[PDB]
Amino acid sequence: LGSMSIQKVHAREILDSRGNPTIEVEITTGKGMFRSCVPSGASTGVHEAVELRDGDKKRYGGKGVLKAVENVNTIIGPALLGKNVLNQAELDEMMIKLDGTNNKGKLGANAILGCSMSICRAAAAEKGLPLYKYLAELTGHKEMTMPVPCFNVINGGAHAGNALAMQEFMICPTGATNFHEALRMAAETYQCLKVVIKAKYGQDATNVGDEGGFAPNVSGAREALDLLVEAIAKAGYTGKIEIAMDCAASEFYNEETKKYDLGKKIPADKKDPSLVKDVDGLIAEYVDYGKHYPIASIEDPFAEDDWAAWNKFTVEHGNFQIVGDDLLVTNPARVQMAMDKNACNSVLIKVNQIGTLTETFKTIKMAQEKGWGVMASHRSGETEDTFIADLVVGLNCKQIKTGAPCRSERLCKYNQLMRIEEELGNIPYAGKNWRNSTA
Amino acid sequence: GSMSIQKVHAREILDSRGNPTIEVEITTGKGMFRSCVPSGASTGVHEAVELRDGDKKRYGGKGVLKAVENVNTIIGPALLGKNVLNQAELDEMMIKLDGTNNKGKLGANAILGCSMSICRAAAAEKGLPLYKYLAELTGHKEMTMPVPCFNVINGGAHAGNALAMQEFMICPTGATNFHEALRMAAETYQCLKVVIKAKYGQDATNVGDEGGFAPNVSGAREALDLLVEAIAKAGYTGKIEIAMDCAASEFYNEETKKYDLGKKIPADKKDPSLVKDVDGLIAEYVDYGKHYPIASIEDPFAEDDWAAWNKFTVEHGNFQIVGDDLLVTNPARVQMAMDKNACNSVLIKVNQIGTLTETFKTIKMAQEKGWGVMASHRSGETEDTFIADLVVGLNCKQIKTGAPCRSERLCKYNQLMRIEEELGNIPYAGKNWRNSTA
Ligand SMILES: O=C(O)[C@@H](CO)OP(=O)(O)O
Ligand SMILES: O=C(O)[C@@H](CO)OP(=O)(O)O
Ligand SMILES: [Mg+2]
Ligand SMILES: [Mg+2]
Repeated sequence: LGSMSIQKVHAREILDSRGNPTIEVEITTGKGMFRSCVPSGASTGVHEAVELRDGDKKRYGGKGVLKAVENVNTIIGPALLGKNVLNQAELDEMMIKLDGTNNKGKLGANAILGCSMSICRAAAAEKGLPLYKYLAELTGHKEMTMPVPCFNVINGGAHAGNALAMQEFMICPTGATNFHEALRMAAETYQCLKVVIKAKYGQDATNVGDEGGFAPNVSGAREALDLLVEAIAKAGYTGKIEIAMDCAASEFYNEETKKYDLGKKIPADKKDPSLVKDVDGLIAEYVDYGKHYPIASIEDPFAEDDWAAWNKFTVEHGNFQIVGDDLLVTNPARVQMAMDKNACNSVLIKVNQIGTLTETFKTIKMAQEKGWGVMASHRSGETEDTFIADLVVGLNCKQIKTGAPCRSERLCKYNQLMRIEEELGNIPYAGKNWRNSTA
Repeated sequence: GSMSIQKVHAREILDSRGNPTIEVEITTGKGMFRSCVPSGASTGVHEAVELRDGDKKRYGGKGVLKAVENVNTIIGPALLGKNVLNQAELDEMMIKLDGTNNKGKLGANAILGCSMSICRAAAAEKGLPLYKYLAELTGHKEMTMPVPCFNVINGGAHAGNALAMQEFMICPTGATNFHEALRMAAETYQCLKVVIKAKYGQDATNVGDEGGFAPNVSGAREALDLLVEAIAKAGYTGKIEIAMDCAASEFYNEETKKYDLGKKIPADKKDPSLVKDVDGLIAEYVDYGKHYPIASIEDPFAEDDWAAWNKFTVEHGNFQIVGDDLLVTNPARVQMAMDKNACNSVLIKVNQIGTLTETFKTIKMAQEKGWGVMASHRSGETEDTFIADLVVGLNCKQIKTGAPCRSERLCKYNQLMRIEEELGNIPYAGKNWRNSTA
């Protein structure tokens, strides 16, 4: 019983970037108090660990987290008092067993994750290390790299009234030489995009979505991609910025007919029937985009359980980074399935989707051992917490998507990444290297 | 000793709009204290000016590498070894080091970052939370949780709609504590979002710089109707009031002395009565007030239309009339308003003056006159929560720091909740906005 021992655990309800309640957890040791805030997704894969919400329709539209907070204060916290914060896997497993359900739906994945993260922060202080460095040592990473940031810039799918099927288009400065330059390139390109959008779609078209990007009324993906090429060109960075696409294809998939409708939002009398695609037709569409635009990466190109489609795309078009999101939900068992089936070559990491840091590390290890890409990710409902910045560096993931360069729940991560780079001095930048290893 | 400045270091970060700003770290025996500075003006006639690089090829000329260099190589060395507890002495030292009235040599941004981090280091030296240290420093024996006022609808230069005014805010003056105030506003905002989607479409729920919506309304009445509807849907009629920021300088014609409430309306669709003289404008404001629960009006007239401000304040002595552009957090402008009886409330934007010491003085002047005092965000904010501790410790009783949306806004509201939780019994301002010396 010493400085490393938990003396106090306390949670409270705060508001996330969308203005909905979420939880923050504070853990106190001899090194001080350590705070973590938990994010939350606007739309969530059917397989995620589950956040506990109050369901009281008279309070915050039923989205309160008083129950999760009490769970921390009167259940998890009491069980953590006196324990050693250095024992990350032991404490995470203890909370998993308290809950007793595979989806963490009893105590709430949000309650558990908040404790998991603050335990980790307290431990880094105990070792006298910055968080990213503690994360590296905890996970056996002898090398660290600044990740390529991918910035949401144009929205579609369920997030916009435009005709655009895909959920988002991102810009990724793979050609930058360091992180502060990468951020500057994206910020400049984002401002050029804002100008182009204002001129073409009007002032109000530059108001922003949840993640800081724009939702102009484009006719489809080609018009959206043209806008990105135009902005990158105005910024002067052609050939140094690439494009990532998140299709979120489950959103426009018809399980019964096996069809993907790229015109779901288009009025019948204006709807090209060619927009309703079978897998081969959807594949050809993606390949066409790839031929005409610098698209490096495609996330959720097919529905969350269309394994055959994922496999075909992966072995027949492996030149793309192919990212499982809704497919994998940061869940090691899903990752194992995807590896056996050879269904993708990259995984998105959303910590709150699995609910503990220990399980997150395992997901990342599996991916890195296979040489898959690993992209740390924000949620639509973010907070002023910067944890994932340290996580992406410490675990050497090499990619992060955490928002447009707009809205501070996004900038706070990018600012932290710049600090980490400044502090390290001679840390390399990932550039066009996305595939991971366990080194 | 642990009070002595051992290290001063600044770097360039991005603000909530994606533009560069500065953050400053000061290290003492108590640890490292970081402050982020919100973005402000680099030009203008009365306010302190931030320093920008003006390199067109970098961040569109908006870099702050020069301000950063000023902190690291000029202000920092002048601070080394100094006692953080001496706020006024250090602020005055920096003011003299810059040597210009508007801090334009070193930059108000460079100076303020230092001022704030000195203050945080001092609070730690005294073993106090920031808000409490601030109260002690400024002689406030009583603290109050402020009424938060939240941006909800945008007009003027911030929207393509016909709405003349820059923004409407909602203010939960009928809440009983701060946690409840925030919830009321969050619920109302979500209700408004639903209403706007139904009436104007999904894309009309995308948000502006401060988290509010820009629905294509025809004018003030349509906007006010949406707010009253949202408030009723949330179930808080009579407990939420409306603040109107006209930013009237935006639609003032200096040659004709007219205020055009239809600047954005095409000539052939335009009601001719929309172009008003001062009396006509006053009449319009009075009419909104008769039909809607409007509790305050910010910049109702142009930034130098003293006669109009005085006329309005005299004819409505009891009603909150807030100076923003009129005053720019500037003690000399505040004094002029007091001499002319031009208004009865002041916005406080710390970066518009540049040091905490001068900020304390502007607030003190207003409190001695029984004026309203409203701590305010900037359009380009950061993840820094300083103004939350500031508004509580200085007993200002009002704060406007965004819609309940975008974390550069929520981080302040979240911090305000923490302060209330920590204090326990602290009163909520409610309908009491006029400050006092108590
Ligand atoms: O959908 C996504 O990929 C991400 C944000 O880019 O998260 P979310 O689930 O919360 O929307
Ligand atoms: O326009 C304004 O009146 C205010 C509102 O926050 O500030 P700024 O200059 O930051 O825009
Ligand atoms: Mg996705
Ligand atoms: Mg204003």
